[PDB]
Amino acid sequence: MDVLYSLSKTLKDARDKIVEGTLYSNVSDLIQQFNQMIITMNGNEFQTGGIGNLPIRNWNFDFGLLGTTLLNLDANYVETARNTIDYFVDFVDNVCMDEMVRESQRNGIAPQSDSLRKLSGIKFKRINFDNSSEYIENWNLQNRRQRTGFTFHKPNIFPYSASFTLNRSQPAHDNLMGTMWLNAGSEIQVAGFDYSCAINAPANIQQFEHIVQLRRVLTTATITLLPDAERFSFPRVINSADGATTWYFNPVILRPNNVEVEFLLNGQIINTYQARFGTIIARNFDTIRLSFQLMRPPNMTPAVAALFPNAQPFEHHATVGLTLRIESAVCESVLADASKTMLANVTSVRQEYAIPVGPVFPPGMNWTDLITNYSPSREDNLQRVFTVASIRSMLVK
Amino acid sequence: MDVLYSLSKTLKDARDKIVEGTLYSNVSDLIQQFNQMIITMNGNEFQTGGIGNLPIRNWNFDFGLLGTTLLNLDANYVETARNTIDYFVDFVDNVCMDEMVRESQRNGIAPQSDSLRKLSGIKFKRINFDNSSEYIENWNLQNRRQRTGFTFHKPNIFPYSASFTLNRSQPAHDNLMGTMWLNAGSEIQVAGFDYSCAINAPANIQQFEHIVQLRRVLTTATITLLPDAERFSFPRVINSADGATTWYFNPVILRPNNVEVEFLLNGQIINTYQARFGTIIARNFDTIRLSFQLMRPPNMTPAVAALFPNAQPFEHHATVGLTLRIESAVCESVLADASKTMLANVTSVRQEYAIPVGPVFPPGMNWTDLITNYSPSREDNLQRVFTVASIRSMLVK
Amino acid sequence: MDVLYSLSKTLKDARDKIVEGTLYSNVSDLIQQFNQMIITMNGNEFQTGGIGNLPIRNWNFDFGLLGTTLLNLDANYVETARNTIDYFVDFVDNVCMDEMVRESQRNGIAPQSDSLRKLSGIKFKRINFDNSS
Amino acid sequence: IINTIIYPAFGMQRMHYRNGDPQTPFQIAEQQIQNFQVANWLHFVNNNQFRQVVIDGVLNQVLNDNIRNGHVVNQLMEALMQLSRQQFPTMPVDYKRSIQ
Amino acid sequence: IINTIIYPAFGMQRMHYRNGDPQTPFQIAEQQIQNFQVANWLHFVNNNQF
Ligand SMILES: [Zn+2]
Repeated sequence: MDVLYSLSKTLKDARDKIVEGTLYSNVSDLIQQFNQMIITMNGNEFQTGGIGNLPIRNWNFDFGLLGTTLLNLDANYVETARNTIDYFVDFVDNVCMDEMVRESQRNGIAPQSDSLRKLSGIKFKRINFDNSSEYIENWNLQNRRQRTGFTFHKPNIFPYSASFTLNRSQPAHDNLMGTMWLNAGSEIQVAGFDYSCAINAPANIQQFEHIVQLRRVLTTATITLLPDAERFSFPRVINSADGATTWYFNPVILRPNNVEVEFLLNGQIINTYQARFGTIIARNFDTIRLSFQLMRPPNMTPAVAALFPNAQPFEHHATVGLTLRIESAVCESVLADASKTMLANVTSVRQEYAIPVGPVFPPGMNWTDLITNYSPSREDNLQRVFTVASIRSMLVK
Repeated sequence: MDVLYSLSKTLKDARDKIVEGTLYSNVSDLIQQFNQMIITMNGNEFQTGGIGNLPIRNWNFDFGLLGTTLLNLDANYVETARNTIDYFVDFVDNVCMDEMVRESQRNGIAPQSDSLRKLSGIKFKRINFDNSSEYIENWNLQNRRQRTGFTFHKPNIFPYSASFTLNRSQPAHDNLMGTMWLNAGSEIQVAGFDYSCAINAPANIQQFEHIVQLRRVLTTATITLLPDAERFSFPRVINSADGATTWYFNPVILRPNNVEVEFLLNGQIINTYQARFGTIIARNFDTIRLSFQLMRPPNMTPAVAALFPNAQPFEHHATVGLTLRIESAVCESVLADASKTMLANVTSVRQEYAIPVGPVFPPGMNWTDLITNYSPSREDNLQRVFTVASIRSMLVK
Repeated sequence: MDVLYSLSKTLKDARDKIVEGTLYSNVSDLIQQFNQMIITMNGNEFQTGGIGNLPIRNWNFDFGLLGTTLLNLDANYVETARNTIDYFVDFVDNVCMDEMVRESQRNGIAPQSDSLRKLSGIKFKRINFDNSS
Repeated sequence: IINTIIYPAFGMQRMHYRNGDPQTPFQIAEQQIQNFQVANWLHFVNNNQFRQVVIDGVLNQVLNDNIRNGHVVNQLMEALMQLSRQQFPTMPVDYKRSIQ
Repeated sequence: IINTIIYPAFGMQRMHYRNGDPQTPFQIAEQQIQNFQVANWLHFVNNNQF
């Protein structure tokens, strides 16, 4: 595997530092590494493809080495080189893709393809070099059984979930109390509604709570917390819990009272914030708990008083809400986020080549399904597959 | 300080470029640098920790050099090396953390910890090397007193502020005129409302204005400006200015008329945009001024006419708004943003080790409080502390 | 054009790897590249600006190379270097900006400015390197 | 030639070399060389087969030879040009000096 | 010099310095042993040119 990596940084730092003109002594250390490769390869035969709509192209090796003196590089030197690179590029592409589709229940963390299995061989190890690409960096640290870690802007930790829970309801759905929410990606919006505006509630206050359990722990999270859930601030006609009818939601928004956000880890409160809106830090957590209340306004101008009668019909529905967004965080497990193209690369290669659904990943590499049942096997396969996508993107975008 | 930096890039470019296989020649230049270190260190003695819940740890040095002999690298070579690296890693971590907690008013720029103060010593300067890490890059340029600069995605320049200003009000709060807004992070949403729909206003137009003063100048800002403030487009029950009662806001939205955004610098208009929605560039500014109007529709279909009577009660409240988001920008001062983990790293280390509140930073490194009173001392300490966090993240995430 | 690129990575990897205290050998491969430049340059003169409010400043080269006597970096070594870098920085800035304003319908994919058109010249190609940006 | 020359003074295969009895050390060396100049010599030398094909002045099969060679000569000029860039490292000094 | 004068009475001789032709022998002694005074000589001499 690590082998693979090199192959690229070799080519990149190659197709990059080898241009008409440059001074040799800038590539001396490089040139070498290169040749070393050609050698180890020559005399070997490979085969990629064979699955779904993936072509089966065959490869052989017989080059040599660059090495003739020259203070500076002459155009001619390049072209005779570029010609050799292009065969390796078109190669690796086919190598990546071939190992980027196969999945294995058992060792979904080990090499699969006939192409790569052959690389992990010892006789090829003589090619490793410069592992600084964030992903491989973490691939190693893990293989040695140590503490990994990645970086994500707007991580994708919440499987899509959009629903409600009626804590008080009746057939007519004319005096409901409960919560409705949308958990998706790195964001949570939740609203608590009480059609009665806590008219008969103790202390004229209705308590609400929303708990979200992450499938993986997030550390170092920078989070935006704002009052109100705009998504649930407008009139809606919603299906009843049993799907038999539809109810009407006509919200009027009040400020959430006694807001308390807790970021817990294994049941323990790691961070807690009381009514603090804006930017907050949650340093290590696997669960978020948002508690907030609707407090009936003790003093009301006529216009307000008119919205909240002592008796039904309740036509304006008191609603309080919160919005929480994880801007950035670190996770020990790979995840999709709003900036990295890994998930999209893997999903795209599989779609383009009509790769059949396998035993590990959900159909279409569906993110929600994947993160909902993020088993160890799916994670090991995802990491292998994400690391390969990152190796590929160093050369082919 | 710069010293510190090296220590890492040394290890990274180490735990990275040193592996079972590769040619000596690719690290020759590196190996050296490394050894050079061991030497300078050996003999010296250190001490980290001692504050709050932070453990106290002592470290000594007495290590062998590196075989500058071999051609290629054999597994055995690595393991005997990795064993030495791991002591430095576990070291630096403790070094960073120890200096990432102490603050200081007088000289909040220079080193604090017994650990680092000793490093700035001259006899260690024999270790600096490869300062391409964006942060250190700027740390230097600032010492030489020159033009710095960082890059940010959705920067965090606006302290949280959510409020309103009633320009026309009365006890019943049945015919108000004013603005309400939310400034937070990199976003501003502001709405201007006139319960009377400018019925008695000159030219049937009510003017609105929202001014936001940045605590630091932003240059090169890419900004999204859109009409409407969704956050203030729904029914609300709000507390009165004096907190004695609650008023009702029942908005109906009209397009903002004569929109003019000005990005000013020291009172001077640097950029001005008239009714231009979408993506706009503000190249250098310390203030944003949004001016917009509500113009009573001169022609109204019956349904519209019905919302705006000639006499009270005014039941549908005419509202116009704007939304402005700073996607990216450059600032000469460090700031929190939506992608970097610096603030979260510093805040997290302090929280984990129960570090007591100090004389410089607000309790909990609260961002809003920090940016609201972003004194020179807080900025110098923040930069020192952010630069250390970035040095640490090269090895420990 | 590619030429241009180098000029920078040269300076960056320079204003970065050249500091009070690093062992010579960590820049041996670098130092070279650098000098190579100075040479190719010295003698030729340039014109930047000459449009809108953009100032027309004249740049000239006739500098001396960089002494490679040193085992680490003595402070003195740096300062005598930084002084030379700063002239190139303030230069490139003016070079970039001058070619960052001109547009052309026909061939608006090639160099426009008198400054850059001169760089695409062959006698300069001798600089290009580390194209990883 | 191959061994006590080119390969090492040229720095390439410092693995000096090893033939059997089929395809020739002068030719195969090609596939594995990166200096065009050097590279043309190889194919031309390995392929210059005394064009065993002639029937002149009425039945005189006299295995002939390349116009090229003839007096296009260049072959020579190219044999030289390729030589003109074989001047470099590997072993003791009195070596390259003497050889080149 | 390297093998009979500096290593051999500077408790630095353990290997007695093995060299087998081409590359540069002063040079390599530079990046090997530590000592400043000794160390400056090396760079100044080695990279000294016209
Ligand atoms: Zn974003």
